[PDB]
Amino acid sequence: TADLSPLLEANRKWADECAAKDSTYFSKVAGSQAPEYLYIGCADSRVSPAQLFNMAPGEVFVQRNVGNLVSNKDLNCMSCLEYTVDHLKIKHILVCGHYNCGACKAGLVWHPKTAGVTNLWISDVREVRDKNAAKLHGLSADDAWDKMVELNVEAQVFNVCASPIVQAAWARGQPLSVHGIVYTPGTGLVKELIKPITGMEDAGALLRADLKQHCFFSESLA
Amino acid sequence: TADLSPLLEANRKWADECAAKDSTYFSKVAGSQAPEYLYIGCADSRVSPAQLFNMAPGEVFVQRNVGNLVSNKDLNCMSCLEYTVDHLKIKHILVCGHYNCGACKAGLVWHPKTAGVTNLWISDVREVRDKNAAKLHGLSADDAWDKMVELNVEAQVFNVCASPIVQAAWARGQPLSVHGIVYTPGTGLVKELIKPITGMEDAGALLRADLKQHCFFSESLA
Amino acid sequence: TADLSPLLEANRKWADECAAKDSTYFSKVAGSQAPEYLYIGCADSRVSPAQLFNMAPGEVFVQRNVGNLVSNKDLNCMSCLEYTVDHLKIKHILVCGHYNCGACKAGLVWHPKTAGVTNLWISDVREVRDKNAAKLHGLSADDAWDKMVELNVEAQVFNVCASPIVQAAWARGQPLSVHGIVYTPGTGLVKELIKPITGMEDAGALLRADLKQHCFFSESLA
Amino acid sequence: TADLSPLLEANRKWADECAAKDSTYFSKVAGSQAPEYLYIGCADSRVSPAQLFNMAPGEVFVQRNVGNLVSNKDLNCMSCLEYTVDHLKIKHILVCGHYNCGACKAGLVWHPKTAGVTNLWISDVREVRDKNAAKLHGLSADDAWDKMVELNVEAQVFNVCASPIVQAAWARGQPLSVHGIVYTPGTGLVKELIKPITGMEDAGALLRADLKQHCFFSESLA
Ligand SMILES: [Zn+2]
Ligand SMILES: [Zn+2]
Ligand SMILES: [Zn+2]
Ligand SMILES: [Zn+2]
Repeated sequence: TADLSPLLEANRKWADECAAKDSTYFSKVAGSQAPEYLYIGCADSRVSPAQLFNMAPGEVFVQRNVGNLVSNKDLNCMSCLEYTVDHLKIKHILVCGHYNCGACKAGLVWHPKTAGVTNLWISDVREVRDKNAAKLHGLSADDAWDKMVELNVEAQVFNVCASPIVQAAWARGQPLSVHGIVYTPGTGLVKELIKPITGMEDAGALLRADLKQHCFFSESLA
Repeated sequence: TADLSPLLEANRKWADECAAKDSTYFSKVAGSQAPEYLYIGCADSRVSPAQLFNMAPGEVFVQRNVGNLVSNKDLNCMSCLEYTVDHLKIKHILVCGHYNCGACKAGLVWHPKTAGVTNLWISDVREVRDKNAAKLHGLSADDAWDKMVELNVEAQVFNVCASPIVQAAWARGQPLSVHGIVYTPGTGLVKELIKPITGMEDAGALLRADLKQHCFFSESLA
Repeated sequence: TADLSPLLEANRKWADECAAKDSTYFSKVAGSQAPEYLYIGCADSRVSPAQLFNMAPGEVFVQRNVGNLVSNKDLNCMSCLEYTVDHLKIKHILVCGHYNCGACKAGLVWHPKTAGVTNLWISDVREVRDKNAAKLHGLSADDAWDKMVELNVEAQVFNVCASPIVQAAWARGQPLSVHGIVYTPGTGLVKELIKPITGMEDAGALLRADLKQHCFFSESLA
Repeated sequence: TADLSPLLEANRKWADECAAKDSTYFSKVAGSQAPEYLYIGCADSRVSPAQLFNMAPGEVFVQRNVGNLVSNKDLNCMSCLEYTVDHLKIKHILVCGHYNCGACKAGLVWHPKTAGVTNLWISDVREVRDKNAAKLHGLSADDAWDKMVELNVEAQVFNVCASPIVQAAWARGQPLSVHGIVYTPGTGLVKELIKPITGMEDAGALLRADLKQHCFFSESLA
């Protein structure tokens, strides 16, 4: 019962359906790729980018990790961002959270003495949490969970915008836009939490934290 | 223009159908997930695992990084592995490489002096190449590329097998299998490179590196 | 010339003396170590902990990195912390910053777009600065630098306190203290910035961030 | 007894002795540093660089970690190397192992199912180990341990030489030399395992592995 035959038969059928309808569906992407989109999202099994957006092969380059986290000192995620931006010249970066996310739950409730690598990994969710005690405390377990997801989404858009890669791209006039969205596993629909950000002006109007003070910090000293 | 209306409209259209076909498609995965698979794959825009295996929401938990790499020392990949194995209790790990992989070509032709984070990330790929330098010795460019891909899939499978998370599940008598697969962007077809590995003895029959030696080295001293 | 003879000659001279003073200086630490201290400090060439505390061989176990930084997600620092606490059974952790620290100045004046790995590594330093933006607001260059150093020492001490290794030793009733110190390259003098922390209650009295909140957040939901 | 008074009194006395003998000992390094040496070595409490070499403040910038490891995807160690080479323009890099090293022991004998971050961290020692089964198997526990230390030293010189930083420096004609040495805790003496390496020619003559094939790999393809 460790056998893959059923699973290989599903893939075979799918590939045949696809090319029967469009002969160059796969052929036209045999030898290179040029997607317009990068998507950064959760490793959760209910949130499948290509299928929920209906995008075909060669349309969306994807990073996927527990909690949809972005950090300058994570060479895994930073690699997806640098390769898309600097070598494929993508136009749009999608940063996506989901309701009912258990990486955000563990962030609310786990004691940091918890054994294992997952507890190390979701340290980033604790940091967003600890900054928003005023939006979180004394809500129902349910209302706190949905609000944790939204805040993290906002946290990770800022991280993408404040990243060295995306900062160098905007400095050399490359058009690049960043987007904060959220998915509902219960209904399969996407909602837009934050409108499009295409540079320092949009960022300055749409994000809670101050990206400009972040980038130019000694223009606030003496 | 970075307008999202077109993408959202495609998600609308997508959700309505899936539901009209089947009323409970989404609502039954409202409040939890219990997938049976973990997929570790490449970040490239042509290899979409839920799409290419035709899997419904909540069927396959996903890690996706430049080059489908697995190291004990990468907390991003290691948490995907710990969460599925230890808490979700999955049964099958899919380790997937792909033909035409730009990460594997970078591993053959870049000089380690190249700037930027992607050059750091693919060091694992240079190490597989060096240990196997002789196998890649007189091949045409295309032939070294296809070989690199396949050698990388075998290594990554040994890495999952040798990981502390996995050695631990085996010693506890957890049922958990590991499978080396490859994908062709040009055809949409999955091929199987290494048959199922369900414990230490399959790993002895199937892998070219010695998993027993790695696990029990110190016994071969006096 | 890269000849090593001069350096080796200085080690010869050094060893002979220490031994002539005291026959068993070296031979008694031939086959094990049991130090009582762990030092986490900066990599800068002026801050040499065994020298500046005048400690003999086997007295102080050392971590040294650009900016004396501590994150749950850095396996280099975290193993120094786990090995001493869990296996060597140490009693005191020294977390040491220094005046004139180029890492702390880089954290104030670099634009996150700057190339190279040192710019990634010091993100922890930008985050301490941002949370405390107001305290650093109208200071002269020298004054913001000295403040940055001191704020960084407090943060890093909270990081060691909040780590899973340390929370775990405390819950097991292990005696283990944590101490925030600073060093002046110009004088050779150590000053003490935060008094000893020996458990949860000292941490409540001594740190400006709330360690209890961080550990038990989820209790303040309904 | 968690009290630091005795320890602060030792530092005070030391600093006074030093400046009594030489008035500018500390003063001349109050406002910057310019060391000639970087040292990369073990966090072991018996191996204290500044004291074993008799170097004063401002002479040796130091990285220290469990096992004296160097990896392109360790931002901690890679930071020490990039800062010294590119901003301070050091001339000499010292890579140092020690006999009786317990990071190298754990590498010989631990089962990789072992819980904790230290076991993740010393994965690099397993990789050097697995490549040298022919130098290691059927030696006494003691003889295998000393040989593990020597090999690792060689492993980590190669890693320094093959690093992006040191590769870019040599390409722009910066003089920089790499040195493989070993210390004996039992006798306090240093020994030279590998003679000085100042570029690709020296590396090519003195190192077991092929640095040239490593850097220029497609000049061995067709
Ligand atoms: Zn999630
Ligand atoms: Zn690929
Ligand atoms: Zn410093
Ligand atoms: Zn050691």
